[PDB]
Amino acid sequence: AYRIAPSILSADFARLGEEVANVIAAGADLIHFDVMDNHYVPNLTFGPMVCAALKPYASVPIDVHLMVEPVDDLIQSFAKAGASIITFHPEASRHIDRSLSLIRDMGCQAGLVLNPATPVYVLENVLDRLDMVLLMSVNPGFGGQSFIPHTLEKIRQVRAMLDRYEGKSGRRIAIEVDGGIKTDNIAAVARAGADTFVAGSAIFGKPDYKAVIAAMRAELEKAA
Amino acid sequence: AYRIAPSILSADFARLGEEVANVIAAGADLIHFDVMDNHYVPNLTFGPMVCAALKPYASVPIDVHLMVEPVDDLIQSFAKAGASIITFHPEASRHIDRSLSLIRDMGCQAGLVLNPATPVYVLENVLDRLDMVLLMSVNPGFGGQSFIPHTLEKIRQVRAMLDRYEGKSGRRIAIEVDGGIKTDNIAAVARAGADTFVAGSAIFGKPDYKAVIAAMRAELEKA
Amino acid sequence: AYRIAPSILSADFARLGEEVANVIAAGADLIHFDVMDNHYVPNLTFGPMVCAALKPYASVPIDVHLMVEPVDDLIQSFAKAGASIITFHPEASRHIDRSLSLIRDMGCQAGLVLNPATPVYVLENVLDRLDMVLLMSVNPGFGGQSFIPHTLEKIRQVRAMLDRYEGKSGRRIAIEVDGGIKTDNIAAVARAGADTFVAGSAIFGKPDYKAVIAAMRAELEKAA
Amino acid sequence: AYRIAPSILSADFARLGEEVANVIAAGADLIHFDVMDNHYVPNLTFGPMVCAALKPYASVPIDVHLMVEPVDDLIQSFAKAGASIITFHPEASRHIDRSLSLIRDMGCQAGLVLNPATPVYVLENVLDRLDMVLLMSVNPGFGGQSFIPHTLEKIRQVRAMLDRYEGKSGRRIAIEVDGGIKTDNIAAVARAGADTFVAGSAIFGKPDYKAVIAAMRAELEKA
Amino acid sequence: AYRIAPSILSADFARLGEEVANVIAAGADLIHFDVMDNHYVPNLTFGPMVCAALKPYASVPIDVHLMVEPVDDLIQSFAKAGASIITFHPEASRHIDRSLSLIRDMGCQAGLVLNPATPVYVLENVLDRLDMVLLMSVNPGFGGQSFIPHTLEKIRQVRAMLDRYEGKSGRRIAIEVDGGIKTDNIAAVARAGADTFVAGSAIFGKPDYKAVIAAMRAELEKA
Amino acid sequence: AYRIAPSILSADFARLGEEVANVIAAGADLIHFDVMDNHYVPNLTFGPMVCAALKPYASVPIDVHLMVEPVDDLIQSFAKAGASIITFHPEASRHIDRSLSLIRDMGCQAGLVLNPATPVYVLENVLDRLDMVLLMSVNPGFGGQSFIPHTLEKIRQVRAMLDRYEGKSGRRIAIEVDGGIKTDNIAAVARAGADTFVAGSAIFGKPDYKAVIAAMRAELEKA
Ligand SMILES: [Zn+2]
Ligand SMILES: [Zn+2]
Ligand SMILES: [Zn+2]
Ligand SMILES: [Zn+2]
Ligand SMILES: [Zn+2]
Ligand SMILES: [Zn+2]
Repeated sequence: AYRIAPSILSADFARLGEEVANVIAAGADLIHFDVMDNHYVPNLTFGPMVCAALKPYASVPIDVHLMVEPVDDLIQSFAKAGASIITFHPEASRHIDRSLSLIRDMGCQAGLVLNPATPVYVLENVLDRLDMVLLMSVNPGFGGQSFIPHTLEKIRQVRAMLDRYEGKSGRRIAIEVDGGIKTDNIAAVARAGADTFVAGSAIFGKPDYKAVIAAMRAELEKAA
Repeated sequence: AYRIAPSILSADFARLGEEVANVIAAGADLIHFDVMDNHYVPNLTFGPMVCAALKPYASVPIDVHLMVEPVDDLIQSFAKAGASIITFHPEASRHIDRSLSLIRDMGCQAGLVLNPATPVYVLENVLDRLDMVLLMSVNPGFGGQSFIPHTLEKIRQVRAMLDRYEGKSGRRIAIEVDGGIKTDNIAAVARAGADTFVAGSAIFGKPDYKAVIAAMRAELEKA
Repeated sequence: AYRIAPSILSADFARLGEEVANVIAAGADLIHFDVMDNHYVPNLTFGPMVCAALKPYASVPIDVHLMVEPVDDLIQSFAKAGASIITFHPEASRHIDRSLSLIRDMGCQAGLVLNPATPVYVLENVLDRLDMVLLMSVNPGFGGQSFIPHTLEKIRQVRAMLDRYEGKSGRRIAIEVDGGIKTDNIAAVARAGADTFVAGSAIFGKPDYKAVIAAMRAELEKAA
Repeated sequence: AYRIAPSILSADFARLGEEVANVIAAGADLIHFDVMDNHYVPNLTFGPMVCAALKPYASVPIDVHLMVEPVDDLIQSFAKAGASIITFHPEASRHIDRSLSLIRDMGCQAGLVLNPATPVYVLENVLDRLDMVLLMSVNPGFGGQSFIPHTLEKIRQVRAMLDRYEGKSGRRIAIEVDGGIKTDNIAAVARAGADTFVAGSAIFGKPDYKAVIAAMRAELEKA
Repeated sequence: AYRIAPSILSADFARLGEEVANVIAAGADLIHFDVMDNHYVPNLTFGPMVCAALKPYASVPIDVHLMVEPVDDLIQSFAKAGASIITFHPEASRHIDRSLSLIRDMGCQAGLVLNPATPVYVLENVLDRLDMVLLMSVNPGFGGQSFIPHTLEKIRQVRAMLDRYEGKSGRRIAIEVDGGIKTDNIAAVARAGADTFVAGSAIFGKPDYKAVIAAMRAELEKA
Repeated sequence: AYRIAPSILSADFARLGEEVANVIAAGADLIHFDVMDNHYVPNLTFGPMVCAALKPYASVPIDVHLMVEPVDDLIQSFAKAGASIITFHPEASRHIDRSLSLIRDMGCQAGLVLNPATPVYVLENVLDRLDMVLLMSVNPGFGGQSFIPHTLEKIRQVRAMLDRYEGKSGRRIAIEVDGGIKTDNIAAVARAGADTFVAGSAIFGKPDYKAVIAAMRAELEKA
C-alpha cells in the first residue's frame, strides 16, 4: 500500500492543528515532520514541543525526519513527544547502530536518510535495525525544490538491496522519498521502487488538499 | 511605560495564531519568541518560518530572543521574517559588535542577553549599539522555572549603568527580564529597575489571559 | 582549618589504591582528581570509573576538578561515582549557573576554577551557588609546573570578595589553589588567603608522604 | 596463532598493575587499552600516563584502541608511553592515511576500527598501511554489552578482502574483534575469520582469569 | 590533451605575479591554488584576495582546490575572485550535492577531491554535478611529499567509472592528480588514466620552468 | 616614539615584496600581518609561508595579528617563519596565559587583541606576559571599515591600566590600534594613549606611500 506523507514544513504554522486535521481528512497516511537545528542544515524549523502539541490532532502516525547533529537527545525527546517513526542522517551520528537501536528502544520505527550524494552502502550493515530508508531527492533544508533525476537510480538500487534482504529475513523495509514530489512525477518515483511519498509544497501550497491527494492516488494507480 | 511580553514557548503550538490574537486582546505589548537551536541551549524550539507565519497576526512588535550559536544568519532570517527586536547572548557571537550592528542594519532594535552567571561588564563597550538589555532570571532553555533571586541585584546594576549612559547620551536603553515572572513577583522586578517583562507559563498556562495581564498591571501600579 | 589535597595526577597509576591509602595515612584531607578530556586541555587523564574504583579506598572526600568541555554529563557521572566536590571552568559551560546548580542537586559541593588569565568577576553572580573557588597557579593540563607569582594577588582579590560575601550571607566559601605548590611556598599561598592546597609532584614525587605533609603543616603553622 | 587480549576497561583500576600481571599469568597475549575522550564516544576512560604506568608490568604488547577525535596527538603520546599497536576509527581523522602512517613512523603497528555500521570499503585504499583491522561487535563506549550477530558477516567480508590482499602482497593483516566476546561465542568469531579476541567482562568480571582463558583456548581448538 | 597545472603553494610569495607569468610562459595550462584554512588540514595558505590579485596575471584558468571546512562561503568568494575551477573534499561538506551545484551556479567548473583513504564510491551519485575529479597522491597539507603508489590503482578505478559515465551521458569528466608528481613519474600517472597534472616543487623548486614543463611534456608524449 | 605599521591586507598580493620594500622606504616601522583562518573571522587571508617569503624583504619587524582559533600551532609556525611580534584574541585560546608564554618562549614579543566589545579586564591577570595590547577600532575581518568612536575611551582605559603597571613593574607595554586609521584621525588616536598605528587602506590604497606616512607623522607631531 502506497503512503502519502504531507510535510508540515510547507503548512501554515499559525493554524497547524487545522492543517493537520485537513490533510488527514484529505487522505494523508502519515504527518511528516522536518526537524532542522541550523547546524546539520542551514535552516531551523521546529522542535519536540511542536510534535507534542500536534499529537492530539494526529490520528495517523507522525514521521519525524531529523536534520540535526548530534541526534540521540532529539531521538529521545521526539519519541516522548509522540513520534511513531524517526529517521536521521548517518553522517550526523558517530554511532549509527546505537542511534538506530535507541529509536526502536524508545518504541518507534527507525530509519536512515540518504542525502543526494550519500552512497547506499551506508545501509548494508544495519539492515536488521531499519524499518524505513528515506531517500532525499533534494538537498535537505528547504521545501519547494526540484526533484533530482538521479534519485530514480538510487531508489532502484535501494529497492534491489531491500528485496534481497527481504528474501533472506522475511522483513520488508519501507522506502520513503522526500523532495519535489508532485502529482506529475509521483508515478515515476513509485515505479523506481518507493512506497512512501513525502510532499510539502505540492499539497499545502494548493487550495484543495483532497483534490491533490486524490490526483496523486490516481497516478499511483498507474504505477501499480 | 511598562511592557508585558507573553512568551509563545508556553502557548498551544497547534493554534498559534489564535494564541497570539488572544494575548494581544488581553493587552500584550510584544510577542516574545524564544528561539533555540539545540546547541546554545539543550532544547530546540522554532525558526524564522514560524515568525513569518505569525506576522499577519502580530499587531504588536515581535521580540526575538536568539538562544542559538552562531547568530548572524538567524539575525538576518528573523529580520526578514518580520521581527522588530532581536536579542542574542554575547557568548554566542565571536564578534558581538558586528552582530549588534547587523541587527540595526536589518531594520530591527538590537539587544544583548545576560545569562544568570554573565557579568554586566560585557555591556560596557557596546552601549551605543544597544536598544535593550535582557536579563535572564532563569537558566535559558525551558519555561516554568523559578526566578533566581540574585537577578534583582543584577537588574539594579544594569539600571545604574544605563542611567549613567542616558545622562551622557540622552538615550534610554530598555531593560527586559525573562524567567519565572509571575503576578506575585512582577512588582519587585519593576522596582529593581526593569521595564519590559516576559512571561510564559504565568499567562499561557492560565485560562484567562485578560485576567492575568490585568493582575500584572495592577501590581505594576504598586511599583 | 587548612586542607591538603594530594593530586593523583602525579601518583603511580599501577597502584592507585595503595597510593590513596598511603597519602591518607600521611594526613591528606581530600583526594584531588584532575579530569582531562583532551579537548578543554591538551591531555587526557581518567574518567568516572577510576573515581568509582577508588571510592572504597577514599576515607576522605574526593575533590574532582573537571578540565573538560562540556561539563554536565561528567558532573552527573562523577557524582554517581562518589565525588564529594566537583569544580569546573566557567569557560567550559554555556550555562554556568545551571551547571553549578546541577552539582549541588547531585549531592556534591560545587565550585568554579579560574585559569591564570580568567578574571575574578566571573564569580560575582554565582556566589550563592559556590562552595569553593579553585585558583590555578599553573596553566591546567600538567603536573610539575612552576607556581605563577601573580596568583598571590588573585588569591587576595578572591579572598576579599568572599570575605564581603560572608559578611552579607554568613557563608564561608573555601579557596583552593592548584599548581606548583611546594613546602617552600605553601605558607605564602595561605597568607594570600587560601585554605585548601592541591599538591601533586611535591608529595607523590617524594619517597615519604608523611614527611612532606608534615613539613607542609609546619609551614602552614607559620602562615597562621 | 590466536591471541587473547583482555580489556582493562573491565579491570580494578585501584590495582591495575596486579590486574595486568594476573591476566598475563593467565595467558594473555596482549593488554587491550580502550581510550575514550568523551567526544568520539560518550565516556571518558584513561590517557597515556596510565599506559606509561603499566609499561613495566606489561611483558606482552599493549594494544591501544583510540575512541577519540582527533587522533594524531594521542597517537604520538601513546606511542611514547609504550604502546605496541595503535588503532583508531576512520571517521575520527580527516586524514586517515596520514594518521596510519604516523603510527608506524612512531614505531607501532597500525590499525583501523570499524563500528558496527561502518562499511568495510573504508579499508580498501589503505591496506599497505595496515597491520590490523579491529571490528567492533558492540557500539563503542562501554563494556558488558552483547555481541551483535551481524558482525560475523562483516568478519567474513574483511577476511576475504585481507586474503586477497595477502595473495597480492604476501603480507597477512590481523583481524581483531571487540565487544561481548565470551567463552560460548569465541569459536564462532574465530570461524568467521578473526584471529585476535578482546574480552573485558568475560575475563576481569570472573574470579579466576586462568580458568576463563583456558576455557576460551579450548573453544578455539574447536574452531 | 594533457594539462600541466603548477601549484603556487611552492612559488615565491613575494613575487607571485612574476611567478604566474613565468610559469604561463613555460607552458602552464592552469594555475593551481591550494587553499587551506588550518582546520580541514593542519596548514593555512591563502584566501580569495590572493586569487583576485592574480586574476590580471592569469591568462590561463585558475584551479582552486579547497582544503577547508565548511566550503560554501569560500566557494562563493573564490568564484567572485575569478576562479575557473573549484574542487573540494566531500568529507568537508554536509551537503555535497548542494556545494557542487553552487560551484556551477557561480559560473565555475566543479569537482571533488579524494584523499588517499577516500573511497571512489563517494563520486557515484554526483556524476552529473562533476566536471573534474582530483585524486590526492599525498596527504593534503604540504608540498614536496612523495607520490603514494596505490594512487595509480585509484586513478584506474576512477577512469573506468568516468568512462562508463561518458558512454551514458556523452560528458567527459577530467581526472586531475596532485602530490609528488615529477618528470620521472608523470608518464605512469597518465597511463593510469589521468589527464591533468598538478606539480609544485618539481616546477617552482627548479631554476628553469620552461625546461621542467618541456621535460614533462616529453614524458607524456611517451605515455 | 610613534610607530606606523602598514597592513599588507590592503597591499597588492601579486607584488608583495615590492609593496613591503616600498612601504619601508616610506617610513614604516613594522609590517602588520592580518592572519585569518575563516573560523575566528569570516575571511581567509595568508599563512606562515607568506611571512617566511617576506622575511628577506622585511628590514623592519613583522607584527603578526592572529585572527584564528585555536592559536598555539600558528604561534609556533609564525615564530619559525620570522615574526617579531605575535598577538591573538583571548576568546580564541582556552589557555590564554599558556599561549602568551609560548609566544615569548618562541622568541617573539607577545600581545592580546581586544575586539570592540571585549572588556579591558581580560588583560588584568596577564600583564607580566604582555609586550603589547592591540585594540580593534573595527570588527576584525576586513580592511576599509570606519573607526568606531568608542575605541578612544577604551584606549584611554587601557593606557591608564598600563601606566599603573609600568609604575609597579618598570615595564612599558605598547598600545596598538587597528581599524580605519587615517591621517585625519591619527592624532586623536595618539591623544587617547596609543603609540602604534596600523593602517591598510589609508596607505596601500593611495599612490604615494611616502606622502601618506609623512602626513601621518605631521599629525602625530601635533598630538
Ligand atoms: Zn523530510
Ligand atoms: Zn526569552
Ligand atoms: Zn586540579
Ligand atoms: Zn577496544
Ligand atoms: Zn591541490
Ligand atoms: Zn590587524
